[PDB]
Formats: sequence, C-alpha cells, structure tokens
Amino acid sequence: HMCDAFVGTWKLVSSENFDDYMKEVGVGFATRKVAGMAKPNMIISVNGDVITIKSESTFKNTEISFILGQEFDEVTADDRKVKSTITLDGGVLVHVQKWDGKSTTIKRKREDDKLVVECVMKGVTSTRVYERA
Ligand SMILES: O=S(=O)(O)CCCSc1nn(-c2ccccc2)c(=S)s1
Repeated sequence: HMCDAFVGTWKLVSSENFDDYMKEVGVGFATRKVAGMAKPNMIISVNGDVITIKSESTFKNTEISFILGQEFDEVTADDRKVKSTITLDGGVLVHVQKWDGKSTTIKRKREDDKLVVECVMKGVTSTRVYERA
C-alpha cells in the first residue's frame, strides 16, 4: 500500500517556470520549445516493490520502473543519461538524478486532489500540477 495515493492516470494542467528549469538543466532551444508545449499524461502503478511511472505525450513517451532506494539508469525525455535514485520521505517521492557532475531533484506529492511535481536545479524551481485523468 506503498504509494497508493499516487497510483492512477494523471494529466498535466499547469506549469510554472519550466522553461527556466529546462535551461538550468542544459536543454537546448528547440527541445525546450517543443517540450514546453507538451501536456503529458503520467501513469503510476505499483506491483509488489516495483513502482512504474510512465509519461506519454506528443513530445516523448518515457517509462521508469524502480525499487525505492535502489539506483537505476534513466534516459530522460531531453536525452540525458542519468543515474537516478527515488525514495519516499515523509510521504513525498524524492527523485535525484546525477549526470556529468550535476544533480537535479524532482519531488512528487499529493496535495488535495492534485499530484504536484516540483523540479529543482540549483536555485531554479518549476512546479507542474497534475489532475486525475
Ligand atoms: O514535470 S514532469 O513532466 O512531470 C517532470 C519533468 C522533469 S524534466 C524534463 N521533463 N521534460 C519533459 C517530459 C515530458 C514532456 C515534456 C517535457 C524535459 S524535455 S526535461
């Protein structure tokens, strides 16, 4: 009953500061423009200890499966090859990505009927809000 309140199908409904976040991460102009238009659907499921998070959009379809606390390799939508570790901290999924000596953290939390995604790179935060589909 690990992550129950995250499981389901979610649709992006608002974004703030995502272009600046992507700049900070190193995403180039054309990818930022196209990626910034996307309205992904996020599909989260759990089977035993394995959590799966899929993102489907006109830009890219991605999928990660993982066990909490256990590092895995991830190719991000912007084509970074990162080493990721996801843990639960007080009910928040905390996802750290490491690559080329850099780090970014993505937090996912349930707030009311929303799933709120906060992406941080150095001093720059983007907030992405999802509703149930
Ligand atoms: O906020 S969420 O889309 O849930 C997590 C965001 C973390 S990083 C990047 N996401 N994308 C991205 C992913 C899907 C669709 C459009 C853009 C980049 S391009 S870089």
